[PDB]
Parts: sequence; structure tokens; C-alpha cells
Amino acid sequence: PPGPPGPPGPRGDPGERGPRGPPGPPGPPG
Amino acid sequence: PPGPPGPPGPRGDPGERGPRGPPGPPGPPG
Amino acid sequence: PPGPPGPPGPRGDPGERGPRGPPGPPGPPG
Repeated sequence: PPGPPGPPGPRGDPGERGPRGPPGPPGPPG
Repeated sequence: PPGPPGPPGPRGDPGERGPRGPPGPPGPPG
Repeated sequence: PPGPPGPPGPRGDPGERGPRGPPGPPGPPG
């Protein structure tokens, strides 16, 4: 009969680094 | 006859977290 | 008779982009 299935394929390519975060809040009130 | 291909590999790893955002603006006068 | 094993499966799907970076620090004091 047909042979067993092959092994799982290799892991996909890793993703790019995440985007830079937003600016912080305004500083403390004077 | 030869067996079929295996299943797809695992999904790629996510990218690492993005870098910290810029400083916020100066605080208001008070 | 039993067939030879199949070939490796397809390469996995690409990894996602990493998460958004953290916010920046607070600005200077007012």
C-alpha cells in the first residue's frame, strides 16, 4: 500500500521585530 | 508506492517586542 | 508491500511581527 506520510515540515520563518512604542505621557505638572 | 508529504511545519516564531518609545513632552507649567 | 515513507511536509507559515514596544518614559517635569 502507499507508504506512511513523511515527517512534519520545518518551522516557518520567524517574524520581524515589533514596532517602536508610542511616546510617554507628559511629565509631572510644575 | 512512496507515501504522501507530511503535514506543514509549525508556524514561525513571532518577532521580539519593539523598542521603547520616545520620552513624553514636558509637563505643564503649574 | 508497505511503501517507503513520504517526504517532509511544507515549511510552516511565516511568524507574525513582534508586539508593539512599550511607551516611552514621562517627559521632564513642568
